[PDB]
Amino acid sequence: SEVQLVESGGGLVQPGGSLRLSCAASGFYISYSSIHWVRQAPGKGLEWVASISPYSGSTYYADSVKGRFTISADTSKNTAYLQMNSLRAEDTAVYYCARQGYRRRSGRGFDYWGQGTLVTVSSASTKGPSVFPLAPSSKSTSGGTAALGCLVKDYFPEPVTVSWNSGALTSGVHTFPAVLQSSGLYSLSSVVTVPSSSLGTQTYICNVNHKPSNTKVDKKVEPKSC
Amino acid sequence: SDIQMTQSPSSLSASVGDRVTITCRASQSVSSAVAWYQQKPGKAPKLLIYSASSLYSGVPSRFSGSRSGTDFTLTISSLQPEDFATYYCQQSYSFPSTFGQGTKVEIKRTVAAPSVFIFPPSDEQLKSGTASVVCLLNNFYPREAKVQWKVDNALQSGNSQESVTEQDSKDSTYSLSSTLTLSKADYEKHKVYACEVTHQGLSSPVTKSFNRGEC
RNA sequence: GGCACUAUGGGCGCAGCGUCAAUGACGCUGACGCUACAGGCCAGACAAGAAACACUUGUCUGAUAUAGUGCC
Repeated sequence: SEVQLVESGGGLVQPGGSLRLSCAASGFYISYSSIHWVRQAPGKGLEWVASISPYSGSTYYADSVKGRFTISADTSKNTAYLQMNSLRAEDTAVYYCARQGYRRRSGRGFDYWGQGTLVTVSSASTKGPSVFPLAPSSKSTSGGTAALGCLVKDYFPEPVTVSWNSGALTSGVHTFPAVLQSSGLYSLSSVVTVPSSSLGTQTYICNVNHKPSNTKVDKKVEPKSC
Repeated sequence: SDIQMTQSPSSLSASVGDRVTITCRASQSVSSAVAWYQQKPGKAPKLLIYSASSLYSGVPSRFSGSRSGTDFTLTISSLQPEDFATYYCQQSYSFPSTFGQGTKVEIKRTVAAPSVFIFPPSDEQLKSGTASVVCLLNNFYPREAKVQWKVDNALQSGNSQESVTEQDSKDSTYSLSSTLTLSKADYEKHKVYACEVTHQGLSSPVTKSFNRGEC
C-alpha cells in the first residue's frame, strides 16, 4: 500500500472546452504497466475511456471519446495524462486512472485505482446556494420527536457539504442527494430528527459549505409561531 | 463491434449468510479475460477476481468467480455485512474494454412504516418569489413508496421532484424527500397543501399537510 | 503467374579497395576461393522478458524467403 495513484486537474468547463487530467504514480514506475482511464457518470456505472501500454506506448480509446481525448505518460515525471479536447456535456463524470496489474500476478485486473477527480461539462455558471430553513412544526409530536432541516437550493455545480452544528450532531441526520431541476440548478435538502424536548433548549444550525462558489453559509432553524 | 458485457440482476436484496450470485454474459468469446470489481458509494473500485476465476489479494474466501463459455459469475458463498456494495464485471480480451452495468446488493430488512413530516416554505424564500414545499418520509423499509401532491384536494403532477438516501448503516432503512415547486403567485392562490404517502408499512396512506400561516 | 536451374549460415584464407587516424588499426567488397560444421532466409503457433499491440529472446511446425539466369 505504498503503491498509490493520485489524480488532479478536473473541474468545470464550457462545452467545447478542454481540460487535462493527470495521474501521479508513486510506489511503482509507470513505464512497466498499462495505465487506464475509467470515468463514471454521476448515478451510473464504470465506463472505460482510454489506455496506454508499456514499452510500445500504444494507446487505445473508447469510441465515444475517440479523437477528442488523448492519453499519455511522462515517464520522467512518473505520471500519466489525459488530454480532453472539445468536451461534450455527457463527458461529465468522475474520472479514474487505474493501474493494470502484472500479467503473472493479477491477470489483466486493474489492481490499484485512482481516487477520482470530478469533471463537469456545462455552459451553466457558478452559483452559490440559497439556504432556507425547514422550520420544525407546531411540535405536536406524538412520538416525542420533530424534524428540522435546511433546503439548499439553486446552486451549481456540485458538491455541497452540509454539517449540523459544526460537526456535532451526526446522529439522526440525513442529507439527501441533490436533484437537477428545470432551471439547470441543483438543489438538495438536509434534515435531522431530534427529540422535541430539546427543541428550543438546544438550537440547531446547519453549516452549508459550497466550495465551488466560495460560499460558506450558516442558517438557524427554529419555528416562528404567533 | 465492441464486446458487450450484460450483467444481471441489476439489483438484489439479500440478508446475511445468503448465497448470492451475480452473473454476466459476454456477447463474444473473451477467453477468461474477465475481472470482478467491488465499489462502495463514493469510493474507488476494488479488484476482486481476475482471469475469470482467481482471487486478487485481500479478497476473503467467500468470494469466487467461475466461467462457462461466455457466462461468468461472481458468487458470494454466504453474504457478510461488509459485502453490500455494487459489483462490476469487466472484459479485457480486446479493446475497447467494457464493464457490466453493475449489480447493487442491498440488505433485507423487516418492514418499517415511515414517519412523515411536511414543511411549508420559509419567510425568506417567499421574499425570493418562489415557493417550495418539502415532504419528508423518514426511516422506512422497503424502498417503494408513492408520494402524491394534492393542493386543495387537487392532485398535482410534473411539479414535484423526489430523492432517496442509500440504506442506512445503523438500521438499513431509507428516507425520501419530495419537493413541490410553485410560483409565489400560485402558493398564495391556494389554501390547503397536502402530502399523500402510500406505503407498505402503512395500513392506510398517511397524509400530512398545512394551510396558510397557521401561526 | 508457372517452370526450372544456380546462389544464399558461420568461421578461414585471398586479393582488392574503402574508413578513420596519418601510423597502424578498422571495415566492407567480392556466383573470391577453403573447410567440416551447420546456419541463415520466410510464414504460423506457443512460452518468457515489469510485455494484450509492438519490440527482444527461446522452442515447435511448415517449408518458406530472397535474388540471378533461362524457359513458358
